Parts: sequence; structure tokens; C-alpha cells
Amino acid sequence: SSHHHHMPDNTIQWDKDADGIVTLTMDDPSGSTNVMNEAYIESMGKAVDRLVAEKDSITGVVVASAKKTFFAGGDVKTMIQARPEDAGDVFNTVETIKRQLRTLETLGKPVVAAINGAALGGGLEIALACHHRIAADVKGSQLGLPEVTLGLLPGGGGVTRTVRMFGIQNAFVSVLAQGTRFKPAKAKEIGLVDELVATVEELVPAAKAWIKEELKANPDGAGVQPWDKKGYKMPGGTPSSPGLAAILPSFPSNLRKQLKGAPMPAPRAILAAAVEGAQVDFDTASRIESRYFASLVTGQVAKNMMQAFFFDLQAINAGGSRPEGIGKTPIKRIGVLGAGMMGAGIAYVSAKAGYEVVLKDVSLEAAAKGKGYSEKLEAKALERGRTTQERSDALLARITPTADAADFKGVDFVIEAVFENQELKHKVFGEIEDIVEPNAILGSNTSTLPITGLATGVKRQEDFIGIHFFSPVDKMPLVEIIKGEKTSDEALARVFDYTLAIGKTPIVVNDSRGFFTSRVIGTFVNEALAMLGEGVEPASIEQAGSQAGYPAPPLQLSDELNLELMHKIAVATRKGVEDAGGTYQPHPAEAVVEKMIELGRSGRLKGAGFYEYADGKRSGLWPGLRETFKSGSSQPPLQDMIDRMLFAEALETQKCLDEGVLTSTADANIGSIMGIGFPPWTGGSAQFIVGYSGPAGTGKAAFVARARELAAAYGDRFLPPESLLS
Amino acid sequence: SEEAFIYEAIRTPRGKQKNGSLHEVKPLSLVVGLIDELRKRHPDLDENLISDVILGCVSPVGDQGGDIARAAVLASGMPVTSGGVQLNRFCASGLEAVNTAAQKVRSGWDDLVLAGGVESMSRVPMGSDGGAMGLDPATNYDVMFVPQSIGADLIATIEGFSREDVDAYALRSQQKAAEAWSGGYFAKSVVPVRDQNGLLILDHDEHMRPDTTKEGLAKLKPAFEGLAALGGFDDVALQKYHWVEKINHVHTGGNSSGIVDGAALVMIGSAAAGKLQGLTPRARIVATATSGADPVIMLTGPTPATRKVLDRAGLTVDDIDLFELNEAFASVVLKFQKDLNIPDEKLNVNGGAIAMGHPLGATGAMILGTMVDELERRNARRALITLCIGGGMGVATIIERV
Amino acid sequence: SEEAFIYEAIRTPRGKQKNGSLHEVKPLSLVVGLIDELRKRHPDLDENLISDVILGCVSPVGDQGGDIARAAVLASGMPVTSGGVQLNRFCASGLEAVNTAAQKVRSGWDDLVLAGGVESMSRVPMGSDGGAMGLDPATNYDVMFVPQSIGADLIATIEGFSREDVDAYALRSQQKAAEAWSGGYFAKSVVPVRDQNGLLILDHDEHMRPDTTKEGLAKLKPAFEGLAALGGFDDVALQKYHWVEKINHVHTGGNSSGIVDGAALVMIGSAAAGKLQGLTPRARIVATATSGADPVIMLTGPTPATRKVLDRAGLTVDDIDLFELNEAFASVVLKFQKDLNIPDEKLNVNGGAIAMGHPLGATGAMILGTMVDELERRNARRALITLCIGGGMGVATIIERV
Ligand SMILES: Nc1ccc(S(=O)(=O)O)cc1C(=O)O
Ligand SMILES: Nc1ccc(S(=O)(=O)O)cc1C(=O)O
Ligand SMILES: Nc1ccc(S(=O)(=O)O)cc1C(=O)O
Ligand SMILES: Nc1ccc(S(=O)(=O)O)cc1C(=O)O
Ligand SMILES: Nc1ccc(S(=O)(=O)O)cc1C(=O)O
Ligand SMILES: Nc1ccc(S(=O)(=O)O)cc1C(=O)O
Ligand SMILES: Nc1ccc(S(=O)(=O)O)cc1C(=O)O
Ligand SMILES: Nc1ccc(S(=O)(=O)O)cc1C(=O)O
Ligand SMILES: Nc1ccc(S(=O)(=O)O)cc1C(=O)O
Repeated sequence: SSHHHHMPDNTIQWDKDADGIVTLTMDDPSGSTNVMNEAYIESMGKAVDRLVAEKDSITGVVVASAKKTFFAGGDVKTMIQARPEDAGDVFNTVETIKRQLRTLETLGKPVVAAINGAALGGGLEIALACHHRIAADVKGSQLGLPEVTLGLLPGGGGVTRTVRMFGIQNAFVSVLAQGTRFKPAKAKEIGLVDELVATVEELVPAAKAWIKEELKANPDGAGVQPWDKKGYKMPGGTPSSPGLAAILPSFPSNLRKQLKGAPMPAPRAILAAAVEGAQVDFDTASRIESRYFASLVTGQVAKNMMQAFFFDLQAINAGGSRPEGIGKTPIKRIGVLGAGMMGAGIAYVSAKAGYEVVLKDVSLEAAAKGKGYSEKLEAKALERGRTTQERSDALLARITPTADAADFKGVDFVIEAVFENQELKHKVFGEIEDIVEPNAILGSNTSTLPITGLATGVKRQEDFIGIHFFSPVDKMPLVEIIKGEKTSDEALARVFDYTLAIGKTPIVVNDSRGFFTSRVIGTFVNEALAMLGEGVEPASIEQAGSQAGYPAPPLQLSDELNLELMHKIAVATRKGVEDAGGTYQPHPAEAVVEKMIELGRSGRLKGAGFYEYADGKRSGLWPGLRETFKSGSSQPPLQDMIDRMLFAEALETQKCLDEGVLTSTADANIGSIMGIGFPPWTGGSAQFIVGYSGPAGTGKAAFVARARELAAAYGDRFLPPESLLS
Repeated sequence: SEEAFIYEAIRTPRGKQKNGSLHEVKPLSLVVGLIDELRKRHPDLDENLISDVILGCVSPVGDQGGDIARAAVLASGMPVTSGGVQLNRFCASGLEAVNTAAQKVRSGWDDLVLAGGVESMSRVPMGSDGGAMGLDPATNYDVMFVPQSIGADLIATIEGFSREDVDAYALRSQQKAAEAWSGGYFAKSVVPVRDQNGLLILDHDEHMRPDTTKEGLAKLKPAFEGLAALGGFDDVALQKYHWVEKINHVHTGGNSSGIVDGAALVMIGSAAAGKLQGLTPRARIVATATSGADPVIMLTGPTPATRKVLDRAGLTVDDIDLFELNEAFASVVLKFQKDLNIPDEKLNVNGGAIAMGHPLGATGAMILGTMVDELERRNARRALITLCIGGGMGVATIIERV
Repeated sequence: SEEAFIYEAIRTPRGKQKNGSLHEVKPLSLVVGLIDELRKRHPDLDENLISDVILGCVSPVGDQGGDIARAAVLASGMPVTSGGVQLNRFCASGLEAVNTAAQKVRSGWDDLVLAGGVESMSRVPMGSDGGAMGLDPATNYDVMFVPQSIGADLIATIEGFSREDVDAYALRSQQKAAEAWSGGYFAKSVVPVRDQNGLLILDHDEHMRPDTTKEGLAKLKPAFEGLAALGGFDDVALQKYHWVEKINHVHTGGNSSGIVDGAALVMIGSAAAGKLQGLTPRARIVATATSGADPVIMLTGPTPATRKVLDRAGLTVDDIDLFELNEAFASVVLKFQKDLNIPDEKLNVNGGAIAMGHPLGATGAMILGTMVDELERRNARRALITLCIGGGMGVATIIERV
């Protein structure tokens, strides 16, 4: 076995000091970040070969980085291309990576990780192979193993080593299962990092200082990890320990409970590799981890998630949908119209980013309550330790509540968030447009009404634009930017830049009824209501939504969207094509919507919907539901219920792409995941097509075949459009 | 076609889990004591003609490891040619041992076989032996492992058995068990346990509470100790049974089987081997069967296993005089009664595991012997014995009085 | 009654104990892989006709606890009515599972059964399950317990087998196993183990030492690991065999069975079962037999078990074309050959456990399938398979090619 794996430009600089301490400085000339790629593997192969060849003249090793970060990420381009027949190459690659780290780990001399910045994924895996971890406590630095967020697992020893350090349960829950990132203080607190320094300049000196004192005070234990000592006791016990064996069967059930039964092969594989590895020696455990890693890489879900959460997201953040050539424009003061759930959330995320915000409503009492939303959030954040008092006071001081339109003086970025009504929005904008700066963005948070119509109520229509948020705004990550017919490319890029500044992700959508998010999530909700009218058990419908991977079951979401509002969208979509000389075929859900309204069960805001409500809390499905819709009279397979909701949105997304509502599949995927909650395992409602796998097979053809099978059984809305055919 | 006959069927008293009388007694001693009792009843018997000893044991570790059936053959001084094999089919192990002994006699390659089971749950708790369906995440995650008690709660939810319904069955089991003891039905088959000095350790089923009232059963809290309180299992069960909204947790320690210690032995042999040793046959093994159902609900395998053994014997429910189904949980028995329309007065007529206990590996052999005695005491003809099993299995046997 | 037939008989390669290829493989995965291979060979078989899966397993703890036979049914997605039972009769568990499957078919109350065994001794060492004896000094003291290796040295001492005699048998076993592998005898029955990606893990019996020399065997030191190297067991053995003055310790790691991981599956059913599913019968189970001898010498129980199964089939040693006895220790095979005057060219003709390993629970079904293949290859008619057992037991089976 070799430290090599069969050109690559060397990535590691070698320096042996007078005392024999070898410093390995990782510096990939091909990028701003050290990445676990083919060049790294070959370079660390040479470096580890040399550490062995010169063992008689080497007393310690320091692993350092010349980049702003320590080491972050792996070779996604290669991993996403790995076919099932390439499983041997993927297995051998991580097996070679871990032979290098295992040799480094067992040289007979201490190795210290000088962590100057972010150490993520394979970067932390390198540091975990060292015996001591010193981290510079700088801004922006993060440490963690986020491989699971790409559908992978820490296959470079992260699973095996964190389980040896912390035990099965703590390593899985705290580090592995969610790929959580930690700032250096938390990293030291939980044990990922051993000690901290205030500046990066102290790092290598602190590393060499630790090597020297470790050699003097612990000469027999220097360079020996805890699991390589004879009396090693795994924290929490091994699977054969009676205390751990008692609770171990509950770990997979708690995992199914958290993931609600959705397809999540990576967490399942991490838990298996964690437990299976704790039953055997370290080397055998490491190989088991390689096999589960190769199992994920060659599977479709990891390719769905690598496509969405690596490629699509970076294409979006790099400006894929941002108009070319437009420069930067500063935002000095944001004016938010309306202090409800949306406006209060917009005012919070804006002020949290550092923007001065004027929060206007009809009364100072209302505006103050809007700012109260931010103060309830900051209060929770303070007592939980996620922020300081100084930074929290500064945030809240940036929100000025008011009821006077005169207080919008000097606003250069308007975000309107009042009631969904054409004429109200016309008047609200009319009485501020001459008060705000002449270059002010005139943004409207609307989910239904086309932007081109709302824009006519302002003089400077080239600066009117849709800025669609999602509640709760402090937690929802997407901003849907809708381009009206008069909206300029400059206004588009200014809102695009604002979105990134407040820490959200933008998609750019052309004006159309329902835009992308509202139109697509309507098909998901309407498909469930149709199933309810057909006589399917409400509990089965809700289970189908969660096991499909959705963050909220559809009947629960319907109560929160209000069935009255759903009726209005339907009444307004009928006129939108009959008053324009077209045909409108009612959705089956409208009969279900209108009978719930007829019974006074319009949703949660009224206190009664598909669920009963008591004390501001949901309390089970309404028992009159089964008699009202003859629940149980229709019992299709659960997979048919799942596919009906997934396919309805995937087909509506393709329609949006065909009509030019969306301009990229990256916007469609991230827009569906972050905007409305399309399951991450799908990679998005557009990636769901290219990666669909079921009975028939895998790919666009299998999606078309399954869509045709659905159309035969449930209606022609499932028939695939021409663009998905040969 | 060699027919198989039950010549003896005995068992120890069932000692309770906490401060139990049998906690100081090794499970091997429980089996040897029953072997010694068979010797006192047949000192004439040529033990060389005994070709095997088949013991069910669900947790064969520690005190119950190393083929406890063979250790019983050797520790009791039986001939070394008498074999000794341990088997585990979860709750059915005691009856599976009897059925396997019957099938070994029918095949004609064994003549006289001892069969039964032993389970000292106070010394070797359930789950002591490990296993992949629980302690292997990939397999656990895929088969959707749910503990048996939640399957019982789910059965009550689906069938509409209320907390009062299952408690009503718990009360009748306590009452019928106390009546069987007071009536002396158990005096000949329950062999008291004694120490190496001959001093009494236990002569009765400690777990019984013959003064149980329906008011006391209603005070008990639903199951909260053990594996079913660790989390996630309700959600796992409802992910498969996606049409029920919430599980009604009706089962308590008062309407679930008792965790006890005990052992049971049954002597099975051909008609020729019987008359060759001067043994009087007590009953005939008419037929056996094994069937199963979904492993998540887990406790509905008895119903197809009962139909299968009935089809095999050319019989129906109206041909059976007594029905004996292990009382793992009250809902499991009520489900079985509802499914097959079992008359109430034919079902578990001497009480069951709710009152007396369910020593896993031994229970099947205990309730079989319970039916051998009750058929003979009533001068009735046929009895059907069945048990639910973990992982969704089921076993059933029909015996006929001789 | 009903004739029982062998339709398929496969096994994994045997991975070695120290730095073995199968050490990273869970014993459940070894069984599921064989289930998957039977599916590949009979894709249209109605698995609902399979009524039970019977696995031998001597250390049913940890990865091998919780009724691993049931876990294999559920993990492989077999019908939930297919049962699953684990049994332990020490070394004969693998053949006992096949025998029990055959007898269940003969009884008529089963039609198609999977039988075999699994033992991952690198993950679950022998003795891991404890034992009702070693933890009970009163029982241990009375039964005069002695490890199997010392009974093997005692057999060599009594019969006059020298260190060169047993090492000579160890050589023939390494040679014949190599010849069988080279001649491709094992090509279609040894199913290579692959991981969740299809990558090869092991495809051969890696415990084999095909370049073994008499000079090399003569350099090995006598058995010095495990229980035997502890104190007192020679004195205990000679207290019973009081006419023997000194035990000649001739057995080493080179002439004793290898500690290995492996599994084996055999498909057994009635003629109607095969006709219905379109299965070709390979051999017929002519007769089975269990017997034994003294548990201190422990390993001489194959002689009456073989005599009894020949007596049961109306056959003699001359009628048997192939003899397969498990190579637990060289002296055990030499004693069996001396006792019955077995022609040297009929005995373990494809090598044995000394070359390829002895995965306790699985060995019985492995050497059984080894004889199904060789009777077919040689176009011979009859084979007898037998194994010694701890505690002084023995099991034998006669098969006839169809
Ligand atoms: N978004 C990511 C999540 C996880 C990882 S990894 O776990 O370091 O491979 C890398 C990235 C990245 O985009 O570079
Ligand atoms: N408290 C309510 C909130 C909302 C609505 S509805 O959505 O306009 O139907 C009605 C009520 C009501 O009480 O009548
Ligand atoms: N796709 C179905 C729709 C309805 C029903 S029914 O309500 O049980 O008639 C059954 C199915 C099925 O596939 O079994
Ligand atoms: N309508 C589309 C627009 C853009 C792209 S993209 O350039 O691959 O992002 C793809 C499509 C598609 O329909 O597949
Ligand atoms: N063969 C028997 C053995 C034991 C008993 S018992 O002691 O009354 O239970 C009765 C009989 C019988 O013939 O009825
Ligand atoms: N002591 C009895 C004798 C016979 C019968 S019966 O004729 O088999 O129904 C029943 C009983 C009983 O106690 O209910
Ligand atoms: N789990 C099963 C595996 C195989 C088959 S069969 O061979 O196609 O009949 C059926 C089932 C079943 O569950 O009914
Ligand atoms: N029914 C059989 C199944 C398997 C094989 S084997 O693969 O050549 O071992 C042979 C036969 C046969 O008919 O001889
Ligand atoms: N290759 C053989 C074919 C047939 C037979 S025999 O017919 O069993 O004699 C023996 C051999 C052998 O290898 O010794």
C-alpha cells in the first residue's frame, strides 16, 4: 500500500528547522483555499514519504496553511462524476488519503495543527490526525465536518476519529449527523480544538512550543493518540458495553423521527459507520468508513445534493442571475412599510446586517410592536449566548419605528410589506415616492400580484421591483426578486446585492402570476387537498408530505396559508385567463377549499382548519374531516401520494423554465429548496427530474415514464411537457 | 406416519422479577430440578432411549449460554448420548422446542425426546444477548425496528380496544389464574423449587395479584420503563402505519405479561417408545404450523399461524375446545379473539402471563402443559396453543386428549 | 414419511482469524449474501413457500444474538412468514440445522426450508456467550470439564498417534484442499463476499497453507492459547482416565482446525416443493442420527453416531463412497478412521477444517455441501457426514446423489 494514487502541481512547502521540527505549509497554487484534491493527495504523499525517510532527524511536525483559511472542502467535481463502476477508485482514493494521515498520526513524534482559519470537512480531518490543535480565534473562522450537507460523509477519517474522541452518541449528534460548523471558541469547548491563540502570528510558535514541552514532559506519550494507548476506553462505551447497548437500538429510531422517514442515505450511513467502526480496531474502522463513503458518492442523492448545495449555490452567489456590467450602489437607509410579521422580519434581518431601518406603520403602537419582534429575537439570542449585549443594542438602535411618512426622508431602499391589494399598494407608494431619495429602490413584498401592475403607481417605474420574502423572515433563507417589465437591470442588481448583504440567497424571476415560489407551492398544496377530497386518510396525506421530505405536511401548511386566501388566488387566477380569452380548468382542490370555508374552517388564523387549534398550538386533525370527505374510501400507495406531490411541483417548475419565468436550473433548484421547502435530497424541483430513480430506472426518461404512469391513474396534469421528451 | 405423544408436561413456579424467590437460582438448576421430577415419576425409565433434550432460550448468554440443554444433560447425570440443543425463536421458543421434538419423532429418527425451555429474566434480562435488528444501525434503520409494547399499543389503537378494555382482560386473567390455583388445577404440574438442602424456595407463581380490582388497574401509568421510553419508536411505527394519527398507549405493567423466572419440560415420544417404557400417553400432537405478519406491529403472527394449523389438521374453530394464547399484551389476545371469533369461555381459561408471568424461552412449553392438564381435567378433546413472536412470527399447535 | 431433498448448498469463503478479510463483515451480512445468491440462481422462486430459516450458531451474542436467522429473513426482505430460528449444538450446529430442516420436511408440516449456520469467530470468539457450566463451579467441578484440545491429545495418547502421525494428517489436508481448489471443485459453491459497493472482500479460503511441509509442521509448538494453557485440565482429565499416566500434547495450530469466519446455506424441501418451484434435486437425505460418548474425552462421539446412521439406513461402511468428518483435531479423524477401518482414499477427500477452517456454527452445512458437490463430480452415490461435539455428543448424516 502506498501514499500515492494513480502532473499535479505540488501543494505543500517543506521546512525543517534547526531543532528538527518539520513545518508542512499547505499552499495550493491553483486556488485561494486548500482543497482535498488530486494535487493535495500527491503532495501530502511526498511529504509523508519524506517524514518517514528522515525520521532520525525529525522531532516534531507542524501542519500549517499559507491561505486565509486552513483547509476547506474536497474534490466535488470528481465525486459528482463517480459512477457506480468507479466505486473502487473512490474507495482507493479515501483509503490513500487516510494512509497518509495514519502515518502522520503514528510517526513516534508529536504533530500539531496550526489552524489559522476555517478548517472544514477534509480540512478538519487533517487536523484530527494531529495530536494537538491550536486555532487562531479570528473572525470568520469555522471548524466542522459538513460533508453530510452534500450527501457525503467525513470519509477522510472524520467519522472514525470523532467517534474515538467523543464516542458514538456525542460525535454523531454534535458533529457528524448535521455537519454543524463551530467558531473557534465552541470548537475548543466541545473538544475539536485543544487551545486558542489570539492572532495567527502566534500559531507556529505556539505549535513548536507545544512540541518542545510535550517532548520534555511526556516523552513516552508524545505522538500517541488516546486510541493508540493500551488502556483506551471509548467515551460512552463500545457497542458491547451494557450501558450503551441498552440505548443503542433507539439511535436509528430517533434518526427516523428527526428525518420523518424521508430518503436520507448519508445520515444512515454515518450512523452505521460510526457504530460498526466502534466494534473493531481503528484501521478496520477506517476501512469500513471508506466503503460507506464510496456508497454515498456513487448514489444519486449525493449527486442531487452536490449539484444543488455546491454547484448551483456557488453559481448563484457568484452572480449567475445578476445582470452583467452593473456596478455597486450603497444602501444608506432602508424604509420598511408595514410592521406585521413580514415587515418586522424584514426590519430585523436588515438591521442585523448593519442597515439603518425606518419601520413605518399606520400607528406608532403598531410600528413599536414590529420592532418588538426584533427585541424578542435579540432577547432569546442574548440569554442563549449567540450574541453580546453591545452588538444587540446596536442592532435594535438601527430600527426607528414611526407612523409619519416624513420619517422616510433619506431612504434609498423601500421595502413595502402591507396588505395584498393593488390600490392600497398604489396609494402607499404614492405618498412616499416624493419623500425618499430620488435613486431609491421601490420594492414590494408581494406573492401574487404581478409587479408590472403595481409599478404603474410610481413615477420612476424603472426602480420598482418585487422583493419577495418568506415568513419567518429571520429564518427563511431565500429572497425572490421579481423583474417587472419596466424594471431596470440596475435596480435588479441593487436588490441582488442587498440580498447577499442581509445573508440570504437570491433568485431572479420574471413577472408572472404566482412568480416561481407561490405558483409551485400551490401545486403541492392543491395536490394534497385533491387527495383529501378523493377520500384519502388525512393522516396518510400528512405522512406522505413528511416522508417526501417536506419541512411541513401539506394540510398543516394549508391552515397557515389560510383557505380564504387560497380561494382568492383561485378566483383571481380564473379571471386572469377568462377575462383574457382563455380556458381555465378548476383544480380538484377548489371543491375541498370551498367546503372547508363553508364549514367555517378556513385555517389557523380563524382557530379551525384541517387541524383543531387550542392555546396557539395545533392539536390533532379535525375529527369531522373523515365524515366530511369519506376518509378511508381511497387507499392508494404511500409512494403514489409522495410522488403526486413531488411530481406536481417538478412539472410546474419545468413549466416556469419553459415560459422564461426562471432563467436557470440553479435558480429553480435553490429557489425550490430555500424558497418553499422542496426536499434537499432531491437537489431541487429541477434536479429531481434528471436524478429521478424508482422502479423503471434513473434519469429524465424514468421521470417521464413515472409521470405518464401517474397521469394514467390520477389526471393529465401529470403529463410531461414537450421539453422533457426526446 | 409416526404419531407423537405427550407423556409428561411439568414446569416450575414463576418467580417475580424484583425481590423474586428464583433470583438466587441458576436457570440450569431450574431445568435439572424438572429432570429430577421426571425421574421420580418414572424410576423404571431407561434414559438411554432419550435421544435429545431441546430447550428454548431467548437470551442464551451468561448463565444461559453454552448450550444450556447440554449442561442440563450433563449436570443431571443423564446419558451422554441424550444430546442437548438450545434454540431461540423469541417468545415461541418453548413451543418451537415441543413442535421440533414432535417433528423429530414423526420423522422416525428419534424415539423419546425431552423438550421445553428456561428463562431466568431476573438474572439474564431480555436483550442481554445483543443482536443486529437492534444494535446494527443499517439493519435497524431498514427493518423499522419497534419494541413489542408499542406494537401492542398500535393494535389497540387500530382495533379500538380502550384502556378499560385491556384492563378488563387483565382483571379476568388474574381471576382465572387465582381460581385455577385455588381449585387445585396446578397441584400436579407445578413442581416446587428447593435448594441443595431440600429447603423450599418457591411453590407458587409469585407474580399473581389475585386481589386485583378494576380501580387499581386504572391507576397504573402506561409503559415508561425500558426500551420503549428512549424515543422515536412511535414515529417509526406511524411511518409504516401512516393512516393512524396517534398511538393510544393503553398498556401498563398490569395488562402486560410479567417478567419472571421459570422453566418447563415436556416428554414427547412415539407410541412404541411409550409402551416400551410403561408410559401412559396424555395427549397427541395433532399438527403444528408457523406463520408470520408485519414485524413493526409484530404481534399479529398468531392469526395466520392458527389458521394454518387448522387447515393442516382439517379442523375449524368450532372443532377446538380450548384456546391458549400467551398474554404478552392484552390487546394481542383481544385482537386474536375478535379475528377468529373465539368464545370467551374457551380462551385462556386458567389465566395467563399477565397474572402468572412470561418467562420467554419457557412460556410456550408452560402453556402447552397447561392445556394438557385442562383438557384432561375437563374430559375435553382438543386444544390449540399459539404465541406471538418478536419480528412478526407466530407458532401454533393442536393437541388432542388421549 | 416425506423424503427430504437438497436443492442448493452454498457457503462463503472462510476468512482467517488474525488480519482476516471477513473481520470487517458483520455475520448477518455473510448470511444475507448467501440468501441473495440463492435468489440469483432461482429468480422466479416463490419465496412465500419457504416456511423456515434454521441457522446454527454456537456463540449467539453481540452481532450473532437476537435470533440471527430471523434477522437474516428481515434484512434480506424475505417474506415475513419465513420464520427464522437459531440453534446451538456446539460443533454440529450447522449439520443439526440441516437435519432439523430435513426432519421438518419429513414430518410433512414444512415444505421448503433454508438451513445452515454462521460463525464470525474473529468478531465473536468462542466462549463469548459464557456458559451455564464455566460460570457454575459446582457444575464445572462435578462434570469434570476439560477443553476439547486436551481430549484430542488424550485420544492421541491412548490410540498411539504420534506428533508425526497427526502432522502427517495435517499435511494431507492442506494438500487435498489445494488440489480441490486448483481443480475448480469449489468454483460454483464458494460465493465470494462483496461489500455494499460490489467490491471484492474475499473469494478463497485464506486460512489455507498450500505450501505446508512436514518439516514446518514439526517446528510448531503444542497448543498454548485459549483455555487449555490455563491450569489443571490435564490432572482433571487423567483423574477420569486414571490408567493413563501422561498426556502426549501432540496438537498444534497446524494440525487443529482453524479459527475462521464463514457462513453456509442449504435449501431443503420435499419433491413437490422442488417440482412446484422448478428446482432440480441434487441429493436426498437418507438418514440422520445423534449419539455420543464421554464428555471428558469429548471427541469420540462420531463413532456411534456414524454406526447408528448406517444402522438406520440399512448400510455398512462398504456402501459409503465418501466420508466427511470435521477436522477439529487430527487425532479425532485418525481415531475415526482406525475405529471403522475407513479407506484412506474415501476420507475428507477435498481437505478439511485444518486447511480451510472451522467456523463453528457453519461448519456442518459447509462440509455437507462439500459432499453434495463431490458426489456429483465423481458421479458417486453415497456420502456420510459427521462431526464431533463438545460435551461428548455426535451427529451424522447420510446423503445419496439424485
Ligand atoms: N458547502 C459545502 C459543504 C460541505 C463541504 S465539505 O464537507 O467540506 O466537503 C464543502 C462545501 C463547499 O461548498 O465548499
Ligand atoms: N378571527 C378570524 C381570523 C380570520 C378570519 S378569515 O380568514 O377572514 O375567515 C376569520 C376570523 C373570525 O373569527 O371570524
Ligand atoms: N392507486 C389506487 C387508488 C385507489 C385504490 S382504492 O381506494 O383502494 O380503490 C387503490 C389503489 C392501488 O393502487 O391499490
Ligand atoms: N429552461 C432552462 C434554462 C436554463 C437552463 S441552464 O442554463 O442549464 O441553467 C436550463 C433550462 C432547462 O429547461 O433545462
Ligand atoms: N400419564 C400421566 C402423567 C401424569 C399425570 S398427572 O400427574 O396427573 O398430571 C397424568 C397422566 C395421565 O395418564 O393422565
Ligand atoms: N369443571 C369443568 C368440567 C368440564 C367442563 S366442559 O364440559 O368441558 O365444558 C367445564 C368445566 C369448567 O370448570 O368450566
Ligand atoms: N417479502 C417477499 C419476498 C419475496 C416474495 S415472492 O418470492 O415474490 O413471492 C414475496 C414477498 C412478500 O412479502 O410477499
Ligand atoms: N440443481 C443444481 C444446482 C446447482 C448445481 S452447481 O451450481 O453445479 O453446484 C448443480 C445442480 C444439479 O442439478 O447438479
Ligand atoms: N476425479 C475423480 C473422478 C471420479 C472418481 S470415483 O468415480 O469416485 O472413483 C474419483 C476421482 C478422483 O479424483 O479421485
